[PDB]
Amino acid sequence: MAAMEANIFCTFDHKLSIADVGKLTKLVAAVVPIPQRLHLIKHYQLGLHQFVDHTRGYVRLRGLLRNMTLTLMRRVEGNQILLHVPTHGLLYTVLNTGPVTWEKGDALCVLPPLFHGPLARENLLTLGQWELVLPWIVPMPLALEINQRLLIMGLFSLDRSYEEVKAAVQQLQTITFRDATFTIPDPVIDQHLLIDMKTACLSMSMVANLASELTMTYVRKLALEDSSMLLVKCQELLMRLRPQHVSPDDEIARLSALFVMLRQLDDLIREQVVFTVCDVSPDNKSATCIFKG
Amino acid sequence: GLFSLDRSYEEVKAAVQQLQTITFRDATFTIPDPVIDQHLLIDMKTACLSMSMVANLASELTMTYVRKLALEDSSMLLVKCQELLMRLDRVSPDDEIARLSALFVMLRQLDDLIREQVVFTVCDVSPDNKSATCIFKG
Amino acid sequence: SLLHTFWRLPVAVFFEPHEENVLRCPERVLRRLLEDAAVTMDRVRKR
Repeated sequence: MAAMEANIFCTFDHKLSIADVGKLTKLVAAVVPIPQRLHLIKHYQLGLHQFVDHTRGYVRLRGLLRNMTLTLMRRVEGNQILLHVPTHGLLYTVLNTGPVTWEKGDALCVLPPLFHGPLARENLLTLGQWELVLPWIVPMPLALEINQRLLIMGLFSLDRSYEEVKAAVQQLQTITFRDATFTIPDPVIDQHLLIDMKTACLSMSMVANLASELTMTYVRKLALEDSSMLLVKCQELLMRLRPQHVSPDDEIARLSALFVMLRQLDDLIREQVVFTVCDVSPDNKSATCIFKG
Repeated sequence: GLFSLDRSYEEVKAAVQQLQTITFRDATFTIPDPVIDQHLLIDMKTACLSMSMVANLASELTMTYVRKLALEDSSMLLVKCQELLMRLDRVSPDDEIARLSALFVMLRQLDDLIREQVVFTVCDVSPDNKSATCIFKG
Repeated sequence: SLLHTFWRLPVAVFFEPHEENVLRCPERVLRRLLEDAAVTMDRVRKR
């Protein structure tokens, strides 16, 4: 076969209005997921509308979105969409669609959308029981917070009631990243979340074992001499209540395995950097970006 | 940085003397000390406090969570894990939420040390060893 | 007459019998084995 072509022409097989093309020409330099990578694809595979199951599992959609292809949109003309495929490390701009504010120097990540409802009023291409839903591009703090909160909800839902987990759902879903509110659309317990919980608990036991003497009792030693606001904020999250032996040639291998285990833990929530904006626009709608895909 | 508080003893000065130098090919090189005047900088204090916090929470909550998971244990792996934790070891749920969020925020305050992205890989060095040719990598 | 296992916690099984041998039998079949095993088993030369 031919290789990965630079151009994917998306053709709308339906008839179109004028106002829908008016919305379509506003969405140039945006991101789309593509699963096929042909030359003359239809519009069915374009977007995430092929993935809305009757559960809408957010960890399932989150696992499925990284498997697709991020692609940029260009040349919005009559029933032609020139999809520019990405390449490693070039520089071309983007255009966000979610109401997530951006700054400079930070990274970006692809994510399924948030607070999914018509109160947000997504004007996203209603035709033929098919709405082109776009993946959100969010910076790294918001993505890390939503992944760690979803893992906290997954790990917390073990051996507990059907009212205290609802009390944790109504408390945890609010996010206030950069003076804006985002809720978590329909988080469900899932087998993908279950196996990620399994790997997380195994890694937690491995750091529980591989920690040495001083590597655990350092905070207990520091609580006797120094006193700060951080130590009183964290020491009342720990429990309440002259090294005997020390061998640095053992601790070097201890921390050598310990960094491997902490990498194995933290790789489950810090997914993949997919965009690193150099500079933005002041109206915070577009941004010049590095490393497409 | 982890030998900062117990610096007063006479063996650990020789231990940090041993730890102070590294060895590469013909590079018997040594580093400066992170602790200045017997008290740690707030940078390395945070760096060591994150490690001590993640260890002290892993040695506390993982037992409860693995015994919660052990009824849905569908592999031959988690049971050896909880047996290992049991062999080592010889409240309101908002505290659990706060403890898990504290665990993940002390993990998030640590990723500057857990890895390093490869930037350059050499291809051929100059003779007399003053420059090289490197393909840049992200 | 219980044995002394080295491993403290019991391990789950999903192996098909080709892979491994198991002792899954209850007490009643072993009572049947005891019933079938207990019952299943000179001077005249000098005279």
